[PDB]
Formats: sequence, C-alpha cells, structure tokens
Amino acid sequence: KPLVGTGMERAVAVDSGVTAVAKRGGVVQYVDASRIVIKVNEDEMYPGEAGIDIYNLTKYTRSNQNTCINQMPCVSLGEPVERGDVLADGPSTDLGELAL
Amino acid sequence: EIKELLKLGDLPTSGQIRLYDGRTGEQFERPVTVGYMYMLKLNHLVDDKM
Amino acid sequence: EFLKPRLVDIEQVSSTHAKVTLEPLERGFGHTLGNALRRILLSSMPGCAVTEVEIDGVLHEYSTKEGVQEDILEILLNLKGLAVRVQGKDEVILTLNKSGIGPVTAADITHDGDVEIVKPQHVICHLTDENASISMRIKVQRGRGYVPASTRIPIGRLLVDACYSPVERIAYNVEAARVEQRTDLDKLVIEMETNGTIDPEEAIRRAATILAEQLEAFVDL
Amino acid sequence: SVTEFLKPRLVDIEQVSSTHAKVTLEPLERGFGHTLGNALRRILLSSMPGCAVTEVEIDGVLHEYSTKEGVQEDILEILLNLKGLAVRVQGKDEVILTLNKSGIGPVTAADITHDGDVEIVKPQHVICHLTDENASISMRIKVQRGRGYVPASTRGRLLVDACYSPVERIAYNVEAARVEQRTDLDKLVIEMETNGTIDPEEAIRRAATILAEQLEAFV
Amino acid sequence: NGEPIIVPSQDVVLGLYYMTRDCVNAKGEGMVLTGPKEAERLYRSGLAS
Repeated sequence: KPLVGTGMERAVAVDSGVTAVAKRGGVVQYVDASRIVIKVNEDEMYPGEAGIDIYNLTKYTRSNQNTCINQMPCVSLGEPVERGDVLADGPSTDLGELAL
Repeated sequence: EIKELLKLGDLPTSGQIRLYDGRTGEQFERPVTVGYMYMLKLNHLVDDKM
Repeated sequence: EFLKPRLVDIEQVSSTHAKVTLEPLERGFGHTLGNALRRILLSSMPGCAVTEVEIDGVLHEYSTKEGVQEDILEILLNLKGLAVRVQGKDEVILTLNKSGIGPVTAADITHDGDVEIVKPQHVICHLTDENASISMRIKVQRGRGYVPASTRIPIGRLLVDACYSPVERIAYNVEAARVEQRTDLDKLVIEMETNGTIDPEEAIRRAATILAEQLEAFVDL
Repeated sequence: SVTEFLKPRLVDIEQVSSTHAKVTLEPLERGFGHTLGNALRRILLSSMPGCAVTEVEIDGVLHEYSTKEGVQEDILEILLNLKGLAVRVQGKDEVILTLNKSGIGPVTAADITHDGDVEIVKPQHVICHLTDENASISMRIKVQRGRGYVPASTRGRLLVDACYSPVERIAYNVEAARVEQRTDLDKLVIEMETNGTIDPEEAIRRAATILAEQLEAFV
Repeated sequence: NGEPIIVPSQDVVLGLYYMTRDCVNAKGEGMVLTGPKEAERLYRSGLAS
C-alpha cells in the first residue's frame, strides 16, 4: 500500500473487476488459495435456496500485456463479512486498497 | 500539519537528518532530505529493449 | 606506543540485537576501526539460509495446493526468511510434516538434533481443513553473501534465493572514556541487530580476523 | 569454504621520483578496496610517528608581524620554508638546532649546525634569501616528535604548524578488475608522496603494521 | 560556433561551485599553507573547512 495516498484507492480498486467482492454479507465458511465459501445470513437470505456464496479465485493466468493476474484471499476462516467487502485481492491490491 | 505529525514521532521537524558516508564513515555536511516515497516499476524493461 | 583495544563488555540487550564495547582507543582510531568493522560485518559473514524446498504434491512454485490458504510462492517467501543455526555441518536437510487446521510455525519442523531453529513463532502457512496435510523437505546449507537461484542453477525441486547473512543492522559510535586517570581517549560502542544466529563477540572476532588477514598483503609480521 | 577470501599480491609499484610512488593491488573482494584504502588513508594522514619543527625563535622580532632588514620576504615565508624542512632524529625527542649566518646569498639547510644525531634530507632546501652583507640571521628551531598534524592554533616564541607524518599526499582509487569468471572484484590504486624521510613503500608497510598490531586483541 | 561542447553539465558544476567558494568565518580560517597538498591534507584530516 502507499503510506501517502488520497483516499481514492479503495474506490478504484473496488469499482474494477479485479478484486472479489462479497455479494451478500455472511460468515466465512471456508477459505483456500483457490476458493472462498461464505455462509449467508438469515436476514439476507431468500425464502428457499439455503445457499452459500462460492467465489472461485483466478490463479496465475495471463493478461493482455503478458503480465500475471492472480487473486489472493485476504479473509481468514470464520470471519464476518458485510456487503461490498473485498474477499480476494487482485493484482496490485492490498486489503482492498490499490497498490501499484 | 506535517510538522505536527513529525513532532508526534521523535523526528526532526525540518525533515532533514544527518547522514554518514557509507564507505568513508564521514559525515556529509548540509543535512539531507530523507523520507519514504512511493516508487513504481514501469513496464519498460531493459531485457526487452536490448 | 598506541594503547590497544580490548573487548571490555558485551551487553546482550535482547535476543535480536546486542551492544559490544571496545576500549581504550587513541585519537582517530575509533572511527577507522568502527567503519572498517561495520563494512566487514555487514558485507561478509557466514549464515545458514534455506536453499531448496520439496513440497510433496507440487511441481512448480506458481501452483496452488489444496487445503492451504497460501500460494506455494508465498510459502517459499516465508521460508526464505527463516533463521536457523546448523551446528557442525555444511549442509543439512530438515523435514516438516503437519496435518489439521491451524498455523504451521517453524516449531513444526522435525527436530533433527544437530540444528537449532531460533524463532519458533515464525509462521510459514495456514492449513484450513481438518483432513489436509502438508509435508516438505527443506534444504539448509552454510554460505556467504547473496546468491540468487538463477546464478547457481528433477521436476519438483523449488530453488529459493539464498541470503546467507545473519546481520541486519550495524550502528556504532565513539565516545570519550574517562579511563586510566587520563583524558583524550575513546571507546567504541557497536550496536548490532541479527536474526539470532551469530553470537556478537564471535562476529567481531571473525571481522577482525578478516581485516588482519587482508592487511597481511602489504606488511610482514 | 566460506572463510576462503581472495588474497591479493602487489601487482606492481610504478616507482617515480624517490619520494613518490603508486602501488596497485589486484584482485580484491567486492568492497574490500574501499575499506582497506580508507583505513590506510586515515592512519597515514592522522597518526604516524614522525619528526617535525614545532617552534622557532628569531632573536630580534618578538611579535608575529614585523620585518627584518636584509631579507626580501617577511617572516611568514620564513615559517613556511621551515615547514618544508624534513628532519630525521634518533631516540631523542626534542633538540635545539640553530642557524647563524651573515652575508649575501641564500640560506639553505646545509648550514644549520650539523652537530648532533639529527640530519636533514634536503641540504639545498632554501630557507631564506639575504639581499645584503651586513645583515645577519640567528635562529633557534625546536624540533619535536609526534603522531600526525598539530596546528599552531590548537596551542618571542613563534609557533609553526608541526607536520609530523612523513606523507604529503595519499590518494586511493578503487577500480574494477575481474578474475577469470567473476564480474565484480576491486583493484586498489594507492598513489602517494612523502618528504623523503621514508620511501612510500616503507610508509605503507608501517601503516599496515600499526593497524595489524591494533587488531591483536581479537584475531 | 567556436564554443566547446564538453562543458560540465549539472552535478560537476554544482560540486565545483560548492568547492570553490568562501564563507566569511569557517573552521581553520586565516592560517598560512605551503601548497595545494597541505590544503588537501588539512581538509581530509578534518582540521579545516
């Protein structure tokens, strides 16, 4: 991360499709370098379809400029998450903040 | 505000500290500006240009 | 006649860093000795950095193992900064086996009686499944300086850049010594950080030996 | 084999006029050129047993700013020419030399009272010209022994900046030399002058000796 | 034109401008020297600015 930023880092990192952002708030059921399973909360759940949010991360694949894009989980097992919370850090990201 | 935040820590408010030569052990005169700067590595690599 | 220096005191102010004192020193020899010993101590001391790793089901370091929260690359990056004291060998092979949820510290390395892990809180990775195991062989060897994996180059052998240097920081200062009922004398205090794998006085002795052996080129005792 | 460093050997000594020389060391370990060069430079500049001319006593002029009849240059140049007087002495620490002269022509070092164990390595070192014959000069110069450079400021007496160390210039320069298959090894190039009391190789050897004996409580 | 094209650019000129300068009261002011060599020895040993 930058030590000196402008506060515009979080918006730029969240509003691009590199991080993995929690669709629905819940509790982290399971974490792995490749997968995140989130147990949704009762208040935020549909009548049927108990369901759980599964985010498959994007490991070492190739970008247009031959660089490397790679998603790293930043949450840990058994942790709360609200909506709009970054779960995985894309390339040049650090706990949601943009880090170039 | 920068000077106040420097004074919160135990750093000098001038921003410039005293340095020593790495290979002669001799104090440079003229306190120099040291600090932390955010460096980028641009995608112009010399092993792609040679 | 110059008054020769002596190792008066060694204040081990912590496990990490220590504070050696040299006394008494004449005019202008404090800075000379301090800077020469700083350069030798910071540049060339022997260490025991990790060199190679074999994880059991891994082919290359750009892969992902199942049930570990870490990429294999960051597992290596955590091993690259692991402190250890190989006692009586040039090269040894340690082994780590673990299963079950939780962190995997350096205390989980098989003991291998003729070595010593200095920091057992150093965390390597995080297992995140009860029926998930990690088993690896970690090759440690003595060396000097910094030799990247490339400059010293099977299908499971993951080289890691080796950083055989136990010293992080050397600071020093000369200050007056009211000694011998005589003014106009110095005392050289050397504060030195370490990863914990080289006792300070032996580091000073080795640096002084190096300096003297280099001075032998253009003198004759 | 982690203690097996690289040991150099003096690749040459490009001898020049007897007081001037240029030693060269190849191949040194990465970064050892600067530490060796700086240590030798500091020892040679700031700590060397040597003999200098500390004090002088002109008979007439008491105060530091006056004049003699018969000499075209004032006393400042006299003191400067005395600082150029290279001297050697045996176990004795201080002695009183004297230079009484009268007549036309220069006053060199070849007419100081040669008595005693002292000797002067440049008898032709002109001290001062006299432009008359009736004018006489009488000096009494105190030589001494010391361990570097001691200005007058840090202390009819006249004080002279006592330069004890025999070296008048020391300068090293680390180059880049390569053993057959290693990129970055150093090459130290010492170049130095002296006042003729000791040839440069002796000075370098003595400085290295001093440092080595300083490092006997550790090795 | 006639003018040189090997004039020192920016760091060399800054060094020569700092080096060849005068301060109205600096360490070791107002002493008498025998030549450039003694000036250099005075400066390196630390006894003068």
